[PDB]
Amino acid sequence: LEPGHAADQEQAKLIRSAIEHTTLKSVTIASEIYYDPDPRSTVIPEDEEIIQLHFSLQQSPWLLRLELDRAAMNDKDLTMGQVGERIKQTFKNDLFVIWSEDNDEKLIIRCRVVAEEDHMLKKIENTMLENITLRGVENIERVVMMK
Amino acid sequence: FEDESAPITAEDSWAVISAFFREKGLVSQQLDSFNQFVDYTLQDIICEDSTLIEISFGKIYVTKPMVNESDGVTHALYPQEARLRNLTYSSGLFVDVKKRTYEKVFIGRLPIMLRSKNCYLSEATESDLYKLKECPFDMGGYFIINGSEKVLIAQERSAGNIVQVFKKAAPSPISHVAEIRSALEKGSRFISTLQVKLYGREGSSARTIKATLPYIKQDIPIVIIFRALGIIPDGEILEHICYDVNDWQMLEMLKPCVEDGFVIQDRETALDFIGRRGTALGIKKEKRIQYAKDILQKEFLPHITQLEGFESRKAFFLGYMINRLLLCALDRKDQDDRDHFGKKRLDLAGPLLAQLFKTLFKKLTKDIFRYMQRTVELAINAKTITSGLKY
Amino acid sequence: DGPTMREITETIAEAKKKVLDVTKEAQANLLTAKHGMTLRESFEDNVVRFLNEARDKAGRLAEVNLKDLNNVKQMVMAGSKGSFINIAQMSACVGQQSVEGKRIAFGFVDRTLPHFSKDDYSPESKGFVENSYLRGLTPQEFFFHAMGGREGLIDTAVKTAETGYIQR
Amino acid sequence: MTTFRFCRDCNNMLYPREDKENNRLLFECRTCSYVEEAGSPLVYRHELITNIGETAGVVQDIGSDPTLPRSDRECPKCHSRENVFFQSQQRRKDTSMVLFFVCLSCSHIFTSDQKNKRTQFS
Amino acid sequence: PRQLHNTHWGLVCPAETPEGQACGLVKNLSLMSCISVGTDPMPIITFLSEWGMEPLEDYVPHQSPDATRVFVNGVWHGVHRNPARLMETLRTLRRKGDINPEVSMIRDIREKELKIFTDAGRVYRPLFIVEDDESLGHKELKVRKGHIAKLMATEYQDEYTWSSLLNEGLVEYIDAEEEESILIAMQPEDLEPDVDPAKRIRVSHHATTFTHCEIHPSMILGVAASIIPFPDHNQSP
Ligand SMILES: [Zn+2]
Ligand SMILES: [Zn+2]
Repeated sequence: LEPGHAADQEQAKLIRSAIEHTTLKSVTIASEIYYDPDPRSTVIPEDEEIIQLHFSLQQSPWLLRLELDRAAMNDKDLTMGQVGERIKQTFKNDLFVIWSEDNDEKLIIRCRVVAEEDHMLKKIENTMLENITLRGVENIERVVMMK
Repeated sequence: FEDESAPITAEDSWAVISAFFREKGLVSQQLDSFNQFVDYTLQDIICEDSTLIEISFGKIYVTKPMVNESDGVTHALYPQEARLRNLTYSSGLFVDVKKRTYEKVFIGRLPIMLRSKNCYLSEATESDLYKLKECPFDMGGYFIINGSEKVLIAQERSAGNIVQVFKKAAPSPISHVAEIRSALEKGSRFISTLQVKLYGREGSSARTIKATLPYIKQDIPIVIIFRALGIIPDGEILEHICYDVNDWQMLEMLKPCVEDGFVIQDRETALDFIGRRGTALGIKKEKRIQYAKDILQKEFLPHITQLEGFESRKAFFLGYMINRLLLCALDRKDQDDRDHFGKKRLDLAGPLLAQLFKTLFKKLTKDIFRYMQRTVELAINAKTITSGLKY
Repeated sequence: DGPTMREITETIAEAKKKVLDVTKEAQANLLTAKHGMTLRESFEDNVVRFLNEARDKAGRLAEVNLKDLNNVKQMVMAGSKGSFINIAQMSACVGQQSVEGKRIAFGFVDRTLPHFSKDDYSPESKGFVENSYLRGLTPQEFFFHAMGGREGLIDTAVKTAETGYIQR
Repeated sequence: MTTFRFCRDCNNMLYPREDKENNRLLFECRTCSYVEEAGSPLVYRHELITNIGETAGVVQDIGSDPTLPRSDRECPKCHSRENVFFQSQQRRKDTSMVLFFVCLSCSHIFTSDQKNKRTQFS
Repeated sequence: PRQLHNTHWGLVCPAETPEGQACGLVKNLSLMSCISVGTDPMPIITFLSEWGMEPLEDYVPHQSPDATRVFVNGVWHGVHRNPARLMETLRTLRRKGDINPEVSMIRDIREKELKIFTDAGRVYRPLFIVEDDESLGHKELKVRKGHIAKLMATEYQDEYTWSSLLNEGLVEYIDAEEEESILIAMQPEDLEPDVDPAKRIRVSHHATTFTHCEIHPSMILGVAASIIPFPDHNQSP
């Protein structure tokens, strides 16, 4: 660590999570595909408060829902917005992404492709869980702190 | 007065052990193996392929140890003499041929394992042995060839007819393999290996499952094999693999399998599919479908059955392998331990002496069938076996 | 010393208590793994440390007890053959056996030997040799130690074969 | 938990299809012309952190297994103390050492995971 | 392969192996080891269908999940509901002599599989059977003082023999495979339900499930190590 902050358990952890490679796979609990036709209402009840909140200051009827894990989410210094905006800056306009705010009890990410409206998604899931990098450097997996 | 139903103590164990060693000695491994060969295995090798396109072989006899003399009568041979005179402690190998016109006999020599049922010393008393100039402490689980005592070291090898799933190297396109080396006890040991491979690693576009059939220059998607077996409906096929209707995880792994064999929807289309991957471009469908039927009935899982009406037996066993494969692939089980001694086998005198005798009986068989094809109007090379073994 | 032996046996019993507490902790799922480390890895890491720590401290007790007259201790003081690990294993506890850096593995299904019950992660189960050479190993400690030992004979053959080539 | 259905006629696997007018999920066959509505909108599930498989082996004879260890804890149901226990039946490096018990009286499975989170363990 | 595998116990000497290149690959059978000479499986198969084994041809998984799978020499011959009685009968038939002692029968209670092996090349050893046919108390070894008396009474007259023990179901042969499904007591005294500060320490018996007992632990050695005095006091190598 830098000459000054070399005796900070925290300045290390920060640098740790910043070097340790992290993919969505290490944060995701489970990914599911649903047939949710109305982009407004949702067959999924728990996902109403998330779409209701997306009308304040094209899309396929198929849904890709990801249920993240708070334990890893905060253990690897990751924000829903960060994760989301990364996925978003990965699939371009090609994908419609929305996620639940850090405050909600459940961290959910729902995506829609934007007729083969099925296979693409099952591939998109794969690419997300493994190919997208949320934080860290490529090739660096384990990263341990010592004194 | 020492109730005979009283418990036992540690010291009482040596009594039991002495009993063991009194009955088996220290080389029962040598004797019992070789003895099974002479008593059963042998006669069972003469009956297999005992008919030539007639001449049929029957019963077998085993002489006591004798010697091939030069300028003299045949002599009874004893160990102490075979070692000294550099002779071979072997015995006669007669048969019982039946020459039937269809458009005792001495054959070969078998070296005898000291103290086996067929050996003189086996019955010799402590006194008889002394007279024969043979130490009564000699254990005797070996042979005497050209004067020198030869021991056959136990050969360790993997067991056969055992399913085994193994993971693989990251670079390879296949992540898991379910293997089994089928073989037959009698007749011969056609070790045709069947492999059920799971293409794709954790996280690839549709992981498919294909099997490796002998003589087929391409891996065939499993669904097609099940249909060449007469199990057509996806429902039925998946039922032969997954034995739990609620196991949505395993069934999910088979989804890409179903799509992989979607083109074929009947036993014929299945057989022809397989037939082509093992035939030239000019062969007729009928011949192709036939070729595939024979491959699945003779070169596909032969340890189970090789007769005709047993397609359900092989279908369930194939499904069982798929089941084991995915089980490992789903991380519910670890890849089999290739070092477990339970799945190991040690081949001794008998088994070892059997592979040779078989190989030689077939060579002697060829030397007799030739004495018929070339015949227009006893002509048996006994040495074909004698020096074949001895060698 | 008879009293030293009572101090040694207790030192070992003390270690078996620590391992027993970590096991309960792990079986309750109260134990937490360090970053980039498996739950089972942290567990093993702790049991082996407890056990080696035990052997080592039990060894010192044996050495401290030996007098300046003790010939073994004498050869060590002069620097002519022998060392601590030697006294420690001969007189007190032999230690934890290992193969490929871990305790003896479940070669049978979920057990090290058919003489144990499934899922036994205790020190006796996975190769800790409580006994010394003076006391004599139990048949299980014997076989475990022979598995550890074998690895040495093999590695030595390799170390011998590989270094010879490098040297050239 | 995507229990999929097969054809009523040929028993072949059914595939999802969209009713572009009434916006609903259907499942047709690719062999015949069979078709039907969907029970749930769930068409796919992928569990990265799986639990299923940890119970595999619990049978009506699990008690007659001499290799298993026995504890005398108390089962939440019959309170009897005839227990048999084993660790997770899964085989993942990232597995815990939580113990699973099986009451030999009513065959009820109870865990020692103080962070218990499952209702059926199935 | 060169590693001394856990399954080698009682079958191959843990000490005697050639140094160098053949280290681990060349082995030596322990004193009481034996190898299967091979037996015909026809009768067993017959008895199986005679005792409720459902043919694979007439098997339907979604109709009987709890069903146990029955294998013979690697061949899946069928299925059987309630394998407990079959396994009981099978063990009785072998401890009687009806089934060749050389045959290995393994029931995988948890895996729902029952496997039998009659082939040759399997290395096995004899163990002390441990059941509770005796009412007087807990589980005990089938052999007793009366049995050993006859044994020696025969050893003195130089008829009760080793095979006698087998025929009377007092001792069994066990290969590595069947070894997986049992629990063996080390000393015969480990059945009995302020120690000498000189003896070696041992772990207390936490099982009343013993199925077998070692005749004697020193039989895990082969002819060579069998000659070393106090091997249990030597460094392994
Ligand atoms: Zn249909
Ligand atoms: Zn209960």
